Amino acid sequence: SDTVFVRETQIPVLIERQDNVLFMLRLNAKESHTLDEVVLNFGKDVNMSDIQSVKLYYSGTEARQNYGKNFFAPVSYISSHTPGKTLAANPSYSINKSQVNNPKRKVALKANQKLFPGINYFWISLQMKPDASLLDKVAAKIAAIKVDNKEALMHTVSPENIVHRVGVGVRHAGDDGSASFRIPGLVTTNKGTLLGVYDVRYNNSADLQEHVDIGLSRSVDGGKTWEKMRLPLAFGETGDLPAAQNGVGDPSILVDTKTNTVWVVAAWTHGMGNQRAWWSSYPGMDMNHTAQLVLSKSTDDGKTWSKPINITEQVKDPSWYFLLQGPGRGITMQDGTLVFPIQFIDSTRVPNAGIMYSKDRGETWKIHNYARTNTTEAQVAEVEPGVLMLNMRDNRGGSRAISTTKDLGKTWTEHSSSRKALQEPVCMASLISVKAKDNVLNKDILLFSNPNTVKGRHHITIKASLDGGVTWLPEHQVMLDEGEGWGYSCLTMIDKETIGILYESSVAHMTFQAVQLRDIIK
Amino acid sequence: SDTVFVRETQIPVLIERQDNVLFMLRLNAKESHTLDEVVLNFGKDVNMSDIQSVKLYYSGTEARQNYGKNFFAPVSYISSHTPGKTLAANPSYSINKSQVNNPKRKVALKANQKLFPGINYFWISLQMKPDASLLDKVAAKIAAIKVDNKEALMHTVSPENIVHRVGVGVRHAGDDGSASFRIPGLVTTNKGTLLGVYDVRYNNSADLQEHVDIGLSRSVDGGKTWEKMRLPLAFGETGDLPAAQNGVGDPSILVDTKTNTVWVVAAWTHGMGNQRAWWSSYPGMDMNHTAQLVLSKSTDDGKTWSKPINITEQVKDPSWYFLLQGPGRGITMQDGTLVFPIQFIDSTRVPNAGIMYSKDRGETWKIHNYARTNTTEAQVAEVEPGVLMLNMRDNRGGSRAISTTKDLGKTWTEHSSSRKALQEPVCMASLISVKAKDNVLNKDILLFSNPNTVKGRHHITIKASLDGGVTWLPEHQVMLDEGEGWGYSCLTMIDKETIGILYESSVAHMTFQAVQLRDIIK
Ligand SMILES: CC(=O)N[C@H]1[C@H]([C@H](O)[C@H](O)CO)OC(C(=O)O)=C[C@@H]1O
Ligand SMILES: CC(=O)N[C@H]1[C@H]([C@H](O)[C@H](O)CO)OC(C(=O)O)=C[C@@H]1O
Repeated sequence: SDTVFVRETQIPVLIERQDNVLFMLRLNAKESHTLDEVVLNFGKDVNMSDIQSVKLYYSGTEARQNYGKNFFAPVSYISSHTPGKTLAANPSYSINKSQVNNPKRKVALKANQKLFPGINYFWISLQMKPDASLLDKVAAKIAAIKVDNKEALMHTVSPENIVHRVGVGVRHAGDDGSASFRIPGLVTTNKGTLLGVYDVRYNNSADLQEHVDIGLSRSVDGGKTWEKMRLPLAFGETGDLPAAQNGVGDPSILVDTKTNTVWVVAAWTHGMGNQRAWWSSYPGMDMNHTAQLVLSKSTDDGKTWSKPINITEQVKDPSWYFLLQGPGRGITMQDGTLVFPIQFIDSTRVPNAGIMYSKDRGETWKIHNYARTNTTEAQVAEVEPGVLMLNMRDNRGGSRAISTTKDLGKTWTEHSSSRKALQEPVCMASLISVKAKDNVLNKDILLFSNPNTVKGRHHITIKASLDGGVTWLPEHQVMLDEGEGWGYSCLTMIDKETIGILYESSVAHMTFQAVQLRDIIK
Repeated sequence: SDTVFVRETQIPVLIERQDNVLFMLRLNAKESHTLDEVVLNFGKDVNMSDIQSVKLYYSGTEARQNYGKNFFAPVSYISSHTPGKTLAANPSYSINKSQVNNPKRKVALKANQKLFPGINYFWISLQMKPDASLLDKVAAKIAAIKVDNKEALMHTVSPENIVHRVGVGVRHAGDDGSASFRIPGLVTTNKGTLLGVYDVRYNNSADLQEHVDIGLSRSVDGGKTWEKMRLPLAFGETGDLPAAQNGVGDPSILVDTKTNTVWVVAAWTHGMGNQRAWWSSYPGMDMNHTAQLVLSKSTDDGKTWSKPINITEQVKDPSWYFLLQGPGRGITMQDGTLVFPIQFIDSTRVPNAGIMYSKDRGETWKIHNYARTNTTEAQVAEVEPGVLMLNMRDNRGGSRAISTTKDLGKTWTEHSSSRKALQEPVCMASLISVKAKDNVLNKDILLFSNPNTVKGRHHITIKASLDGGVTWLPEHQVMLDEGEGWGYSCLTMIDKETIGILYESSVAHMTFQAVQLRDIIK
């Protein structure tokens, strides 16, 4: 007898999407002729008034050579890549067989779908209310599938008690005329305002050099709604060159907690043809030879931004090929010191991570020594007062490097977790420190986010450490996105009990989610 | 002292484009500081009334690691790929420094461009009037370049007496909601109407299987203007599957010269997931196992098209994995037999080209034997009465295979030109015969078009033979497109003195050009 296999997804449910893949179904119809209906029950705690519709789609069959590979779909159903067409299921891949608007907890979805004599794919789509709260959690179970007027056998390969979390697609492919958005940074101001920054990569998703601005989305309601995109840094046709030879990218953002002034640092690349700035920036100091380190500041909680402030000459060794920030965010130290992670390719063309700091509220910056050779993107957190922990993307592969410094980068001490505790596929990763005074657990905690793999950028995960980054217990981890994406992410605390994350996801170029601190540390 | 190097282009000038690349300029400014102007002189026989404007663009500099590679641009200036943005220069890559509308034969284009200390790229854009004639030829020279208020040294690397030809983008990326268009076929009806067919590849440029229709563009004025796109073959959700599991593609079109009935044959692939039909079609006969060979016919000069006629059972051996037409066009023999090239993957998984014919005006069809093993796409021409010449894509690489048959494909003879006379990069190629009475030279001629290379799909060229394909003299050739593209093309005779070609070019997915026969046979 035939069996319907079910795979529940673990990806963000975007509130503004018209479709979100909730379940996939595979039926090899050796004897079945017609699928009549699917019955769904949402969990008892689901807020049904926040759900707009539930839909059953049929997506056809599979290539015969792929029978037996345990696939649950023939193709990706909802594009996150096609400009202007990432909110709804592609109708050429998926036929809407059933839809229920304003559903009850129990949903019957009538298909009456004639089955291909072979593999058949179906899937269930969840659409939220535009009004839905960011803390919504959705659970559901397929109760019954009727085939040829009989109850069909079912087998679920996905784990029990999946928690489906919602999110906001802050930026989608095509938005505001830009092909792509990448490289998130995220902070919370002293006024609780959320500020998320990113590359606006207009022509395609290529790294610098290209037509790239720094964009910024501002939320005054905890990430539920976002003001129209701002452009803190954009160089257009500066210095008489085309805009695509004036990109500025890889932003890092920090809040000066002593004054609430907000700083964005980025790498402005001038010239370099259409080639990658990693290989096209050279020794020197002016815009014709090397990438420029530029700042923009806001003294009004992120609403308006200064013209660019060039600090290259403060901190760049002329012998370096390329000095730029570590993308993501910076910090204010307890003693008021401002710190941005940085990275420089030295005279031998080897990259090294470190930090840059200001003791005068951002007027002047300085770099001492690198933390570790052959490392690039890094994030820094004050794990204990006066102790900066730098967590680094390591070109050796497979795991983050971690070191600490108590003299602002003069000397570095390798940490026990280094090259062991936090696996990576060589990719940006976020690290923040939350102090006992500032969170609902009255405990010092470290939060880290990245693709929890050694190969490929998928299974984006937030991990928590309770012993200052010595131990990252699998118990204290939340897996937000099992799909593939570009992998970058940046964390902040929305408030004393809620984590905010802005990251490159499988469902939107810039995806924002709120995760209760108690969900990850129960 | 500095030299400005000039490379004149050899690509079609699209009449509906706002920009076309005419000249590229490179100036390594070791001494120079400002480029003041470029003076252009159109040839004496150019019709200036058909020229809407000329423009001088600055496109910046080059990555230092690319100096000395003789590049003349940092990037492609005008996309033929980006949906909805293939008609005008990408503004982020090129700054419009000056423009002259309704120019005189001699034109000064100012720049006053401050030069980058290094490589500097400029280019000249040519924009035609929308009502320009397809037969327009544009010749031009750069008479002077002023740098620092002195005449600069010039060196032209491209040949003298380049003839720039206009054309029409019948189909552009994004038109009518389709991401791409591929695989041209072209015929001229008994009433002088031009009919061009192609894949409409809605989602992206992938081969079958995918969401693909056969589209058709019809022109009653020699290809100057084209009627709204028709869809002779489209299967949507046939057989209860999604449209993307019902693509129909690789069209071939022929005119029955005895009646003017027009026939289009294509391959309808049903099911197969989202995989390539080349690997997903299997032995068998019905739509759930193997690609279907389908026809549509028109008895009103291409204005309306019949429902599909499935002829698979007439001609397919069940043991073949895949039987399909050879894309492009077919023919009517002098004796009234209709002939479509075909190709089949046999039970040993090797493709073989051949021909399919009808002796009863297309009601029934037959296939005898393949002409050559490990061959795929082919085109057929009646070189003399009763002698069919099959010109074939050969997987061995490097050159077309050519064989002939006098018994409609029961037996075949390798031709002297085979695997020698016509190089190819393994790609579709067009072949037609124009009989003495039907052209102004009063001689039987063969016309051939393909990428005139052994590697890469570029330098699309029409070649003429005056001796039944025994020799293809280099002087009887016109190179239409030096740029890179998907490479396919199809020829027809617009009238007794004019060749028409529809092909995948570097400037438009479907590009139509008209070439006077005397241009190719002087
Ligand atoms: C200036 C620059 O190139 N930044 C890129 C960075 C860099 O290339 C790499 O870290 C060097 O190893 O990597 C990637 C990435 O998605 O992997 C995105 C960043 O934009
Ligand atoms: C049915 C199919 O796949 N046709 C494709 C054809 C085929 O794959 C190849 O000829 C086999 O070798 O090649 C290509 C090509 O641009 O080279 C496009 C055609 O759509």
